[PDB]
Amino acid sequence: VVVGAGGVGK
Amino acid sequence: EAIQRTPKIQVYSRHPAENGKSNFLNCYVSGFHPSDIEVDLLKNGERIEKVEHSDLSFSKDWSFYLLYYTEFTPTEKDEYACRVNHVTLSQPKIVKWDRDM
Amino acid sequence: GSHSMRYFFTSVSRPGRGEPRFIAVGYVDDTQFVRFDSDAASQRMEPRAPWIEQEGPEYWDQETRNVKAQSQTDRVDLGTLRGYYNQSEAGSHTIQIMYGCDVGSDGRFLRGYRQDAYDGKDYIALNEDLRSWTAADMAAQITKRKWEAAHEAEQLRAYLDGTCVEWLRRYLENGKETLQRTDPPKTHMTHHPISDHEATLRCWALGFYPAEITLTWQRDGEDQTQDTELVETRPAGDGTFQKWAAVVVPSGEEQRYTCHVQHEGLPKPLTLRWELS
Repeated sequence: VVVGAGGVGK
Repeated sequence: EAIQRTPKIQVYSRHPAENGKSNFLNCYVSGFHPSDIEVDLLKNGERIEKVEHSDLSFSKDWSFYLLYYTEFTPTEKDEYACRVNHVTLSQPKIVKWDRDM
Repeated sequence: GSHSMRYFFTSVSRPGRGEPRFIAVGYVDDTQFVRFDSDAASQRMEPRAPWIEQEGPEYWDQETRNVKAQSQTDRVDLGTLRGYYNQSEAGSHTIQIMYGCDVGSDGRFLRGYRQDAYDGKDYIALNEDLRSWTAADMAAQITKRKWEAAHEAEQLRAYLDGTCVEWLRRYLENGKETLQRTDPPKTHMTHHPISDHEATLRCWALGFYPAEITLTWQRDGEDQTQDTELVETRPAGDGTFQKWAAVVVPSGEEQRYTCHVQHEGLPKPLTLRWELS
């Protein structure tokens, strides 16, 4: 499965 | 896209080609950037219309790769080729199918 | 005998022509199993291997929702990195992301990874400890400071050595008949005269899995690496791979050259010498 949502932007 | 990489085109069959036995004609484009590219498979110089391709992915060095394929029965009369167009190319490059490569 | 799960993402801006193009692919080893294309009809994460099809509707809902969220961040990051690099809104740019994990033959965690690129060059990468980042330039260091303050590594690491490892274990079990195979290379050699005094020797490797392979030419035992043409490893389309390496030799001295093949499925490394009358 892909990583869960919620990573902050660059 | 400051870095631009020319596609390297390979034309080949899925299995060893035998005249009369159905096979798959492959065009593998790799090492190109940017990702915008046009690839067509040709039989005797005309575009084959029912041609599938892979989902775009890339290598360790970030350069993209795509596989275009279609089912075909090799003859010793018909000529097969791949036509690739990219920003790095002056004109659409045509690579003919050679059972030697 | 190690395995890997990897996810590849590509975001390509299309100025004046709507939203960026987003393509995501998931692979277990050299086998693709999932796909999301923003230009595809379904707008859902789709199965690309038979053993993943047995997953339920809630699995595909979660994959569709999370992979879409990746797309939203990549869309934002395209605008942000356009500022970082002081570039116009007229040009098209590219973001590429790869992440995943590796396990050994017993399922134990071996390594995690995440790498990002902008316009085909390195942007930022996670280190092997999964605690620190390596930016490629001073623009990327702005991102590094942001992710260090938000502690993105700690959250990502929990996925890379936890969730990723456990689901890789499940995929390997659900598709063991296809994923736990090692097809050794079918090898042969061809000969092509380019004149009456020179000829091309081509060393072939066909129908092997996984894709990692090494082809090396040797003259009298010594390598010929700078006179060797070696094409990219290519997929056959049936799940196996092909590669060849070529050398131009003087006619009548073909027996002085040997091709050496290395592959996971080979008992011993193969040595191929052209045969003459």
